[PDB]
Amino acid sequence: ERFKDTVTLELSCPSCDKRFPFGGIVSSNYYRVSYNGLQCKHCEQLFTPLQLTSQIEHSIRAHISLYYAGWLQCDDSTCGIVTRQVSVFGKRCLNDGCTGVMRYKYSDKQLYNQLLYFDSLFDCEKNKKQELKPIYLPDDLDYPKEQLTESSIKALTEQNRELMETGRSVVQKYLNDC
Amino acid sequence: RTMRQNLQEASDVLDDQIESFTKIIQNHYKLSPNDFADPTIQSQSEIYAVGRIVPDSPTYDKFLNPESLSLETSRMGGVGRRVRLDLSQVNELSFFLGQIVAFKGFTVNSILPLPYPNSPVSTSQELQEFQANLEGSSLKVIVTCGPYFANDNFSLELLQEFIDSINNEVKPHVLIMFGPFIDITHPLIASGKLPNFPQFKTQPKTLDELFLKLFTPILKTISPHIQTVLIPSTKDAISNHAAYPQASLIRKALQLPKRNFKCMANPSSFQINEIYFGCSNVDTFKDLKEVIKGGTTSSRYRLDRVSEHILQQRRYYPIFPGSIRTHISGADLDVSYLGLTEFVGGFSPDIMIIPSELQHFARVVQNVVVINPGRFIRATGNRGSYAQITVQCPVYLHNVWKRARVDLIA
Repeated sequence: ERFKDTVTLELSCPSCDKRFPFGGIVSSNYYRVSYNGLQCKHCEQLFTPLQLTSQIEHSIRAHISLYYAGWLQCDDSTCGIVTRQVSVFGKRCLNDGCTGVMRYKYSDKQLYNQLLYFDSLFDCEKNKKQELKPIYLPDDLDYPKEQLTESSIKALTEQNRELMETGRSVVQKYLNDC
Repeated sequence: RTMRQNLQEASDVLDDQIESFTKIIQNHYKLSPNDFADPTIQSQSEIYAVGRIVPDSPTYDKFLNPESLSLETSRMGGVGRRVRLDLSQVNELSFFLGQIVAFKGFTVNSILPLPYPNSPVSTSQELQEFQANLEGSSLKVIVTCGPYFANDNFSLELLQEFIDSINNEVKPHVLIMFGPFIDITHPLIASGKLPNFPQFKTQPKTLDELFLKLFTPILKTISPHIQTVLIPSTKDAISNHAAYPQASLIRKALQLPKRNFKCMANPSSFQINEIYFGCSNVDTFKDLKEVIKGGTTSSRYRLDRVSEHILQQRRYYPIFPGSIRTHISGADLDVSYLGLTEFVGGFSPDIMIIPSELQHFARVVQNVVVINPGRFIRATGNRGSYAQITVQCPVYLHNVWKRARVDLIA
């Protein structure tokens, strides 16, 4: 339930520029975690660690920047305005006479959950237990054609431990700071 | 401090801006609080009022004019109510969103200008020591601002050329370098199109490691005799505090030597000898969008008007809500800590440095030297610019403006 409203980490392939969601060591028609790293299925080129982590960090920072834009939203379903204006009474709505309560539209709970989701993607124990959130609904046209086996995931996760941990450290840079 | 945003606390800060200016106006013009009243309600009598310039609708058009502004009152002043401004009886004005203003008048009859903050002073003893430090000769301070490499490569060849020049020819006392160093919005960084570096034995695995392998070895070559100050941007990949005001970088983490590197906050204020510097690394000069009336106001230079707004507002980025780049980046104001972006001690700086993507400039405004050094390199890889400050060797007002020469050098 914690990650139900988070958004996917979208990676772009350095060689061919195809964009895709990265869901951990899980099935996908776009990428493969092979024994020598993350591989793009369209062009077969391997990501280097810096090619992966620079993108992780870039997404994180896009989220953190959106969060600091400070958009607010009103409670009242018959109003709903979104604004960056903050009244000197913060919770008070700026619509003449509206009694709804104003709340930061990117709450710090949501941000923290988004970062914890990113962290889960590079968490070996969670990858191995297959506890990550799916990147695709069953009716999605890109639902994966081949399912990975448990034993492939175990092996592939240990083979890529170093890559995972380094990807994970980039999320932790911002999670301890939160 | 963590990544928390608390609405009550943010609103406290915005309230306090209005109240503190209310006291500055009352002391400067020697008015009694009984002369101030709530402008949001009808009266028969002219009143003085202080508030924040806000749009007259909370979901407003990008482009404002003198007929579409309101004044927000403090919690004590008018229960925080906002009232539309009638500016028809006022021929000359410059306003912007977030500006704190004082009026007599809601129909404005006159604008009470906010007074300029005081300048720092020094004792004769202190000025004599400073005179001895320099051994007759003049004070030299060099100022640069990122980006330091172009958009389509990772060359720091220009920075190396520059370092050689300052070490062996210019020989300044202090070098101030503003980020971004590794800009998180650099298009190759953003897209992850990061190449193999054959000149590194072990490839970096993260952007922090890319800094250690790319910048540190070149920065290390700056002469130990030149004190070097680093001030970040909220776009610095190497910072883990991506809001303004922004904590300083950690020098040890950057593996830069203690002998001559200091990491400062964004913003930060400091003295070099007697000269007070105020440095801030959000682009106020690009971002401040004035609503203007009057031939005399419009015939003035935009950069003069904007510098005066900053001096009057006593904070380095007075625009609120802060600007947004549309999501990619922004001012990223951490509203709860806007306090730290106010002029330290209530003093106006002698020199104010606020780098901008606009063309480099150095200007004297209200006896303050205002400097934009420009970007060190252009996106295409062509030469950018930097600023050289040379100040004649010196209670007393520093009159830095009378003694300082600022060159903007390719």
